[PDB]
Amino acid sequence: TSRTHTSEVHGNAEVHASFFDIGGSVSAGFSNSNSSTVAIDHSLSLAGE
Amino acid sequence: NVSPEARHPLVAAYPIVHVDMENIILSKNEDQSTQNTDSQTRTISKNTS
Repeated sequence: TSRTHTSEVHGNAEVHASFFDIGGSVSAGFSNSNSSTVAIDHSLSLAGE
Repeated sequence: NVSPEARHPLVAAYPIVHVDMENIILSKNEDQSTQNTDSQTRTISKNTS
């Protein structure tokens, strides 16, 4: 069993070029998570010597 | 064989014996062993998740 908690920061900046249109889209982002990681693993083997 | 010096009633006839060592062969009582061993294996497994 496991419980992932992935967080994050960000910082972005974009400008679009047009004829009479201009604008700067400067950004920053953050997104956490509350996960649940679980697994059931089976195995057989056969060691002949 | 009584030597002719001692063939007079006044001279005694008798042996003088002694032992002398000429070699000494000492031999260390000790045992060895050797060994040679092979081995082969096959492992066939399974794993789901």
